[PDB]
Amino acid sequence: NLNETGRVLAVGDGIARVFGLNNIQAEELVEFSSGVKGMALNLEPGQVGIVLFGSDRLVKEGELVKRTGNIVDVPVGPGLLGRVVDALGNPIDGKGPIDAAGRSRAQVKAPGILPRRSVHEPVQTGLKAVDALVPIGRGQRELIIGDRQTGKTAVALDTILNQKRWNNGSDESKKLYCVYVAVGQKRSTVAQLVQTLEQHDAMKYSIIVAATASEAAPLQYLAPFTAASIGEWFRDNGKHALIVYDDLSKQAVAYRQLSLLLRRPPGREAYPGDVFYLHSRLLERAAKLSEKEGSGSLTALPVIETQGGDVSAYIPTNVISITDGQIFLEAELFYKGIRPAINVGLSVSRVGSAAQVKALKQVAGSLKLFLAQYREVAAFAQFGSDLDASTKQTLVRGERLTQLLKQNQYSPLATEEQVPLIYAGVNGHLDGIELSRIGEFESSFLSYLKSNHNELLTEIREKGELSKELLASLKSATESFVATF
Amino acid sequence: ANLNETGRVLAVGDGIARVFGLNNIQAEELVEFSSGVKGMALNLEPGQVGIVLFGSDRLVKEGELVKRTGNIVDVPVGPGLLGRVVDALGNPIDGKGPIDAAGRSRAQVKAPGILPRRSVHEPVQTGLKAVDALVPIGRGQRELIIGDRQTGKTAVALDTILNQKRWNNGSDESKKLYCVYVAVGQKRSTVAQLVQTLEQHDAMKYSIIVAATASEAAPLQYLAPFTAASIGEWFRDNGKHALIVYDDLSKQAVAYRQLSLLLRRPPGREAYPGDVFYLHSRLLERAAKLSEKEGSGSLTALPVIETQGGDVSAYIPTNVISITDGQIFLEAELFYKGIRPAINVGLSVSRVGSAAQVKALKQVAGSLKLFLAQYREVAAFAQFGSDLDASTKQTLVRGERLTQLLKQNQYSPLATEEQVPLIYAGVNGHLDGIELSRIGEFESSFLSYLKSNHNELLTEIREKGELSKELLASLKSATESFVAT
Amino acid sequence: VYDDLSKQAVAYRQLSLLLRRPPGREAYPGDVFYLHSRLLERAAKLSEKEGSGSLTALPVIETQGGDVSAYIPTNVISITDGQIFLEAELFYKGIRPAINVGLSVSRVGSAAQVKALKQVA
Amino acid sequence: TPITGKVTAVIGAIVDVHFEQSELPAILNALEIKTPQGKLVLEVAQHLGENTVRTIAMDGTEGLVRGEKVLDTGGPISVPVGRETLGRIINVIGEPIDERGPIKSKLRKPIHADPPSFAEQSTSAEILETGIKVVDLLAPYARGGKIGLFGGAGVGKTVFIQELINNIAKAHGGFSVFTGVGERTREGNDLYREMKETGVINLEGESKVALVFGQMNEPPGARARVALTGLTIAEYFRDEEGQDVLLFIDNIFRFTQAGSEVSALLGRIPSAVGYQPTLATDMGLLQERITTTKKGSVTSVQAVYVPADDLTDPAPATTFAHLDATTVLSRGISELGIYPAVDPLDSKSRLLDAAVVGQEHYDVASKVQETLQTYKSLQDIIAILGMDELSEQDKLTVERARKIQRFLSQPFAVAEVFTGIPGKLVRLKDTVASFKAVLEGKYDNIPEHAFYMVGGIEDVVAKAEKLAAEAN
Amino acid sequence: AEQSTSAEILETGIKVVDLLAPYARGGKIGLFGGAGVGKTVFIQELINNIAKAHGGFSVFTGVGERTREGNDLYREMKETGVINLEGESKVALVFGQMNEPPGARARVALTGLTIAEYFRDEEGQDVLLFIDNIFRFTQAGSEVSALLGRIPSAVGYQPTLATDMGLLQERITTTKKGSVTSVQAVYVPADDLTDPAPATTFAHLDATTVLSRGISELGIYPAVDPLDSKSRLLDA
Amino acid sequence: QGYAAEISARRNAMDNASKNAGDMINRYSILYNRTRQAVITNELVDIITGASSLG
Ligand SMILES: Nc1ncnc2c1ncn2[C@@H]1O[C@H](COP(=O)(O)OP(=O)(O)OP(=O)(O)O)[C@@H](O)[C@H]1O
Ligand SMILES: Nc1ncnc2c1ncn2[C@@H]1O[C@H](COP(=O)(O)OP(=O)(O)OP(=O)(O)O)[C@@H](O)[C@H]1O
Ligand SMILES: Nc1ncnc2c1ncn2[C@@H]1O[C@H](COP(=O)(O)OP(=O)(O)O)[C@@H](O)[C@H]1O
Ligand SMILES: [Mg+2]
Ligand SMILES: [Mg+2]
Ligand SMILES: [Mg+2]
Repeated sequence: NLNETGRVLAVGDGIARVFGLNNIQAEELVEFSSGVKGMALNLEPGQVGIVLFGSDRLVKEGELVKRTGNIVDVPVGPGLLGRVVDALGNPIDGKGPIDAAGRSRAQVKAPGILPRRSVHEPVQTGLKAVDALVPIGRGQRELIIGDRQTGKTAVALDTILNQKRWNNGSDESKKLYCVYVAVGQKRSTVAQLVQTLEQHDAMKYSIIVAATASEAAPLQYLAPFTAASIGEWFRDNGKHALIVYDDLSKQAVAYRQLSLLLRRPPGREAYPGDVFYLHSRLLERAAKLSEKEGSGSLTALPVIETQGGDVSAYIPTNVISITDGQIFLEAELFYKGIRPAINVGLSVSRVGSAAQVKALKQVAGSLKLFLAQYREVAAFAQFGSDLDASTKQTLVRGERLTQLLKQNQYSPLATEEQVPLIYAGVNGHLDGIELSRIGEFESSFLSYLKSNHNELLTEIREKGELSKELLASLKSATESFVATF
Repeated sequence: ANLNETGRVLAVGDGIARVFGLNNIQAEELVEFSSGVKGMALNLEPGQVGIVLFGSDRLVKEGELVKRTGNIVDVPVGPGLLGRVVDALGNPIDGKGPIDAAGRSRAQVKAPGILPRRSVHEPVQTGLKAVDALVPIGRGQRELIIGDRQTGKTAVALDTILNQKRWNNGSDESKKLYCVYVAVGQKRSTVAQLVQTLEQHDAMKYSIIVAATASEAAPLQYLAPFTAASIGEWFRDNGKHALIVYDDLSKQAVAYRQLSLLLRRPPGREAYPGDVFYLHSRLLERAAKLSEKEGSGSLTALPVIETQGGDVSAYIPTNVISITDGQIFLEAELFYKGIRPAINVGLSVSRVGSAAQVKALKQVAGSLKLFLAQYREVAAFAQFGSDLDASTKQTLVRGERLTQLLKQNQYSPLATEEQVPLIYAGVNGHLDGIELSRIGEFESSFLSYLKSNHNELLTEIREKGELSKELLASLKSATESFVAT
Repeated sequence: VYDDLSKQAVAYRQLSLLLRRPPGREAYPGDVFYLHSRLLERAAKLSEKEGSGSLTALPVIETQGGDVSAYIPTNVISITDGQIFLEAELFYKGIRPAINVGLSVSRVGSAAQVKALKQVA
Repeated sequence: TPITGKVTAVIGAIVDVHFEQSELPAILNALEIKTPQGKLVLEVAQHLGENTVRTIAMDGTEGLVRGEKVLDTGGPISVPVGRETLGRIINVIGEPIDERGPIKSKLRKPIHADPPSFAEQSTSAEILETGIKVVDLLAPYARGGKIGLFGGAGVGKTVFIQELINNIAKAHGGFSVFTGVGERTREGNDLYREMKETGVINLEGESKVALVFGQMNEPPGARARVALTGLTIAEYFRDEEGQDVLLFIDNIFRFTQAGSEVSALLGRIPSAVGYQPTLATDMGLLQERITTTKKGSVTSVQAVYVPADDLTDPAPATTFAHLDATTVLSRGISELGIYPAVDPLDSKSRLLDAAVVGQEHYDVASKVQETLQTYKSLQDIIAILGMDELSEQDKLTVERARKIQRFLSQPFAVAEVFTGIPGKLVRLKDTVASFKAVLEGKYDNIPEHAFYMVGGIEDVVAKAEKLAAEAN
Repeated sequence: AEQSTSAEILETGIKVVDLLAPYARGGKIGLFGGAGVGKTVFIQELINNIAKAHGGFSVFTGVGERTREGNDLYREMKETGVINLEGESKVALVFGQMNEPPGARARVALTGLTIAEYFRDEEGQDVLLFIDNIFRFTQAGSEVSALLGRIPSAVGYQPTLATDMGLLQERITTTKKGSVTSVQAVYVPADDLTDPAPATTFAHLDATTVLSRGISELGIYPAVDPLDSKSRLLDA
Repeated sequence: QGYAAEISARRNAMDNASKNAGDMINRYSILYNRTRQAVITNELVDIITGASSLG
């Protein structure tokens, strides 16, 4: 009798100890008489611990409980494109049922060691500071760690917007579909975000998964995992996907809540022992597949929220260890006028130049190393002592390179527009220009090439590299413009 | 064996006792054991009850008899307590015979509602110039006295009591202000000598003393503030004014965190329980100004908090500051430089001062508080030795004169009429010309000049309590003439 | 020579925790101090009547970044009769053994030092 | 037949009720107990099992005897809603506490209700002029948006709001709802005086605002529900009336503070810092209800308390994410004498964008930040060496910076009894031009003191001239 | 009611004391500085002086006293004359070895207190109670309360710390019959005065006689430092 | 002569620097305590919370 059903013994705080259910599986979905569904996480002889996806004011002692017989899964396929679903994969935008092609589980095994490929495919983020210093690669997971109100989401958001350059195209192997995963955010914000995507015709290749704070803790916990399965889909069918988690810091808080309430002993700061295993079996799910598998791939941009700039924290360290580098963002640099406030000193990419564009690779070789020297000289000129020709020369250029990296939000720049700017920087053609001039210089120089030397922009774009001839013309195009005005 | 009004002790330890029985007992109801020790049913469970011990657990044996009082813990309240020293229970500890109480009030009273109240508007001369000028106290206000060890925290509360003698010996009632000192966690000698000083100044006649020595069990120190409060609440409801001073509440919380930890309660910040706020909250709220319908009575409270290393950012301190209507921080540094009372104008505050300050002081002292606030910023910024302009230097000269003028010896209370003149000169600048080492002698010599000459001005500010447009001129010509000589 | 007491405490902590005994500062039971105090006090200098025999103790404690303020170290340092504090930094300079004269102290001192060397020390 | 039960346990603000009948009341329901003093209201929290339930007291539990009879209400704590609540002081329970008779309302909705659907969310980018310099210039508030006023104890969170009510509630045109959660009972009374004198609340006439109080003096149960009570009233005028409403809350922190006192007795495993595991959710359900929908707009000014001046504290740290505008007060700024003690650096908003406040406004603001930032980054040097060691360029930025900081201060009409200086209301238009003029270096001759507690930029030059005659 | 209503100075016998940091009759004095400053020498002194001026006996109490030092102390005391076997001793010794369990350690102080109160209420003398060191007394409690299962307070110390301290300091006072002056050493944990143990101890201290190395270095005996030595009875 | 005036000023400059920097040390050293104690109490809370685990 009780094999497929059970009576509730206690209920509260989204937890429900039901009695019976001696044939239910681990992590299996269930349904109460009230209509509200739940998830079984603790299997014990006496009772079964279940977590509620909705309010608990509806469940009461002695209520009937039924099982689903299936592990919590979510609808997947192209249909979701442009739609906004919740943890479970149900539509929340109000635009009809989700037309899915298949259904995959929440928890999926990470791709094999055999079916992998070294990351070689770039991920144009449109951010010069990024594509030049810490390039992204199809199949890696680049962290975006920083304090509140710095510009973490910004970096991610602009990326999706930049993809419009190829998603409107015909070629598939070049496009890059985007999966935003809002977790812990308020519905107000999510609404405004999705509004902004549409204002840029970026919603058509974008899938959004909402797990606002108001929803139940188990939703916020499951949100990322289900969302990942959504993206994995493209990876398997030989397409490219780009998922953004924002943010795992909240997810751990959520997952911490189920543990404590299920009366599971806490580790450090109340987080469950396996809190690491929470993000490890998530990020590893994204990687570059073998040619046999489809040459498919899934890129990940995890987001973390530090307190007081303390990266030595419990959760952040757990994730820094997994991610293929991190884009550290400091509040202090933001006010100084460095926007986006990317600290090069601490931001790195483990894939490195392999992922970066070949063209942009040439124009900026030791650029990151040079910016390191700049901060070295910038700190030493604090003494208030005169500087020779060497220490002032690099100080002049290093100060302007930092000003060239500043780029406005919602303004992704193609590759053909980044190369030229960086070119004139690393060489030293901006040294002879005032700092408050670098601003308009960028826009003016671009308009110059798009009008006159447009042929070059077309070669850099297609070729993606720099030939002996292309450098010659590019060289002369730069000097000619400096002379102007 | 009546398991309805009496029960048996099941176990004892850690200052808690689990008795079996008492089915008709009220929550938080006073009780007594075979030994004669008084307890309190802090919690009620099915099959057992938790009782706190107000005495040593030595006297509580397992298997004894336990009778109930039938009434919640209360303390004798009335006019007969005046001049008498009692403990947390209300029993005499001085040995002058039993207390003449008019009635008995609960130890735990609820604060008056929002409707039966009125904004404070009755000045409460503390005798201190720097106090009744920057952060004055009014009948019904809750002024905090925060500061480190040996900084003069009680020295400000003590002088206030001795200054009330000027109205307590009068015929009128609304002018008199009864006093109720509360000593918790202090030494025997410390309180005994404190009482002696009151008798020397003949101030004990209008003052009530409640004792909760450190030797006494923690709970006594816990209930001491609440009971002592009810002693003064009496005067309030009768249309009289009372003044209670806690010295100190910071120790209480420590005594309470004891019973808090013993009863196994999840530790919070600094090992204080989460309900530590409701502790001081419920206590201070019972100090305000009633409406005219109630009796126009009031109860001014002066809680005291001891910090460490001048840390007002601590937990206990901030919790109190978010309840009291202003603080009077006492930095140690200023205390060693001679600047006594070491009132730090920077952190000192009065949320309802001007409203309950003499208009004679409101006129002569305008923007004096903010000036001093900005004073320390420019003063501590020019202490490097660097040369400044005339603007900053001019403000630096006048600031120093005011700072020294705020200084005052203990046991030397000055009438409002005597304070008004001193402030006037400071703001105008007449003191600026005066040497810095002559500021002290000048004050004692200036007061004699008015009494010997312009006595009429003193008598006018006394009664009227406000400076008219005419008296303002007569005063200026009288000070200016003295500055010249 | 006990090399080292630090490791001993860790072992003992393990037993104590597994046995579900109350955990103190840094997960060390209250009797951890009673442990070392009941060990070091065993070494001493017997009188002439007892046999004039003697037992010297050189306990070794490993600090974590110079933190002598830690629990275990504070216990040991309080019981012993002097320390031979060593710093890695002094080691790098060349000063080997790197015995910080400034901190290294001995409460007995000359009482137990050869007068031949005391006259020049 | 009324469902009845008996008490089995009474620990603090937590009472365990048991029902003989096999029908148990759901969660979030109310309960009542007969007492000589009146009636004690309970609220279901969780079903412990064995026909026993755990509930949270709404008032003092003194006198409660085990096994005493308990009557069921049949519905979650509800409170009267409608224009009938205006000009009346409602209690956490939903009963008049101003002694003016019962609120004869038409409908009575429960305090518990689910947050607006994602599709119902409506976003807006309209600016809201307050008159406050440090705000309308740096982090302007948005119409029908969420406002937050963080800060330690005695920094200026209420006094800041009081001014907002003295400048917006008057020229508003809609309705207002003030709810004092865990605050000085005295401040409530004085607040009542102000509403009467200003005429916002006329006993004989009509009123424009409703007063709901769950002061700190009240036990934890109340301090926990009061916020919900006040909110239910305001969401009515939002959907039912569909009219602009100003929701003033102070202080919102008490909401989680009051819930962390009972979490222990409820039998929950304390999370780090002592706070209950479900901090994020509870705080979530609250903020999600306080928002603008397609039926009406609501501007909420919530004040948040900062324990031990720690912004990293889980309580306030989970509040920022639920705000479109954040104005943090640092006690390190108030002690300088600068008021309001707004920290330009930490302060953020969503309206700080050139596509809304204008290109020039964006540039002027940014310049102010950079200047203030450069002063902070050299602060370490200043205390050690001094300005003598500062370079020519750096030394000029400091002075200018210090001028901008002092200029940020503004006399508050509500705080006139503290500053002794008449209030100063400055328009957004003039504020921008003002700082911009200071950046251009057109006032580097004027002394810094002339920027302290000054309203309009004209008043600066005026005050500078007055200081010339005072110099002797 | 048995408490006094006035604090009086207690003549010790040292100029550096009576003039700078005087001892309060029935108060608590803090002695800083370890061996090397002749701490022991400064203790036996107060025992002799008071024995000749006030004729009140003394009681030495050692909590977690080093068995080594305990030996050399006893022996030294026989060499100075504060303790004579054949004649008449003036001070009673009550040591509590470190190799003893917390239970005993946390009671050593009370043991020595009892003996001292006897000569206060019976013979009514100005007895001096020496405690070395008040710090291990708090540590003792901390280990005891630890094993009992009681939850650890702030910094790890016991919650009951506040009450315990008073169950020892309060008992040391001047009554109508006699008086007991406490001369107990103090140890500052990690050179930090914010810590509970020290914080709580100082709350009872009335005077402090510091013993600096730099003072004995100048050939100044005792090594009492005039600048650091302060008293709460230094007023007109 | 103007060299003797630099040394004289520089001798004053570094005198106040040692006084400010020195006194700044007596301020951060206090923050090192409250922060040391905080870490000792916080690490202790997790140890107690992991052991207070019951049913
Ligand atoms: N590139 C940029 N240039 C100028 N301002 C920016 C830039 N990127 C972001 N901002 C500003 O920073 C503010 C917050 O940015 P963002 O949303 O990126 O922070 P966040 O990391 O998402 O913080 P949270 O996680 O709390 O949302 C916004 O008001 C935005 O105007
Ligand atoms: N205005 C003053 N001028 C000179 N001395 C003062 C002044 N105020 C206080 N003192 C001295 O400071 C000493 C310390 O006593 P006081 O009670 O003022 O400190 P406290 O901080 O209140 O101590 P506690 O908080 O422990 O009671 C007093 O004995 C008194 O002589
Ligand atoms: N605009 C302001 N100008 C000057 N002082 C202010 C201002 N705002 C707040 N304050 C100061 O705060 C005190 C009142 O504190 P309050 O603002 O109620 O703090 P809280 O935010 O804790 O309620 C007043 O004494 C006042 O000096
Ligand atoms: Mg974000
Ligand atoms: Mg005091
Ligand atoms: Mg407030």
